[PDB]
Amino acid sequence: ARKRRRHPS
Amino acid sequence: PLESQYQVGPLLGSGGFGSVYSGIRVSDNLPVAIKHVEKDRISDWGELPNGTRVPMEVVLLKKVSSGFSGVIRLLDWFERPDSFVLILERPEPVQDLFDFITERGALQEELARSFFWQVLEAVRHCHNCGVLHRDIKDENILIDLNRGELKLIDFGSGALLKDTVYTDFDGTRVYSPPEWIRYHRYHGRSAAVWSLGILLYDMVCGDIPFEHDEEIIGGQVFFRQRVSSECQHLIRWCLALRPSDRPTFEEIQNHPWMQDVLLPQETAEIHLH
Ligand SMILES: Nc1ccc(CCc2ccc(C(=O)O)cc2)cc1
Repeated sequence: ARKRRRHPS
Repeated sequence: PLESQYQVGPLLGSGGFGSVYSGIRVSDNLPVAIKHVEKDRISDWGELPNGTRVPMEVVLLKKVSSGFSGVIRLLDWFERPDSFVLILERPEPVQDLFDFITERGALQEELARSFFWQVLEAVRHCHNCGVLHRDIKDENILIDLNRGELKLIDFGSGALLKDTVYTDFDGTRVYSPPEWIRYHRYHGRSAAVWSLGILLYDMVCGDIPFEHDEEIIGGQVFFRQRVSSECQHLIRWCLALRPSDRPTFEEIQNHPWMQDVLLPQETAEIHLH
């Protein structure tokens, strides 16, 4: 349910 | 001559790795990844033995290109008027660890242990070669699904390893240590260990622990998944607020949770095939 995202450098 | 030495194919990953294209070395049909970096966008420059000025990324890749399979290998590079072109190996079949964790959820600890161990060996290789990666995260780790071998990629935020303090940083903020958030200073090895604690939590919980600066510096780690007491202890130790309280790489690999690791081939046969 919780949002997982990428993180730019 | 690049266009003659390599058959150039389509963009890889729709730009998610950067300007990286599929390629084939005409010499021997070897599959390659062709990475383009614009000169106008290059942060740090380095020098080669020949005195040629190149992106630091090329300097660092050359230093770790010893053929140890835990880091991506730079096979060649070219200079163009406005850019540099990097020829990297292209293992297949692969999935990066970010997508792998997204699709699989929190990883079984036996699998996280194998992956974490291989990342530790790869980071040790980098440091032994004089290279600090500075952007360890699941997005920058490829899984060879047939061999069960992990590869550290994207040295574009890295630096030569030094023992004095770093005052610049261009990696991923949610993997960066609290001394960077608070003071814009860090030492290389203890900052690396912090990012490895974030990565290990990521593997056994299915996502990273902290999204905001206040969580990074707050010193509390809440476990959202069932995780063994030994793994929790290792994670919390890597995520010590004070850098000198964090373990060395030797202490990490001697930790009780790290013992009896699977071989890469065992990992592929049990968990990936
Ligand atoms: N089949 C397949 C698909 C994608 C890849 C990743 C290609 C790649 C490798 C290294 C870097 C880097 O170091 O920055 C960047 C990109 C490999 C194989």
